Amino acid sequence: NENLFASFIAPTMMGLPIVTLIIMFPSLLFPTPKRLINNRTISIQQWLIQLTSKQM
Amino acid sequence: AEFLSLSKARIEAYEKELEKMKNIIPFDQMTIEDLNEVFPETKLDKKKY
Repeated sequence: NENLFASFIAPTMMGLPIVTLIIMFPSLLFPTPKRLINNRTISIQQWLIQLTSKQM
Repeated sequence: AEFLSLSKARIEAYEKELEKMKNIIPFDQMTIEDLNEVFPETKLDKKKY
């Protein structure tokens, strides 16, 4: 009888706030450049696609 | 002399092509359309790989 765990009883809530903002938001994390050489933060997004476009 | 007649313009057109080829390379970070002359683009579903 050394280490007694505890618990807390509380409702676990998957509520539903305003969704159509939250859906659009991980689009603006990815930009798209109209340039030949890019700016070393799109350039590791652009490489990550050219891997898994070569497996599907 | 038809080779000296016809290919003389083919020499100068190739000589003028060496002038514009110097123009295109430019700065390292130059353009996404000026590099779209030598390296090609095509219509839908050309590049297989």
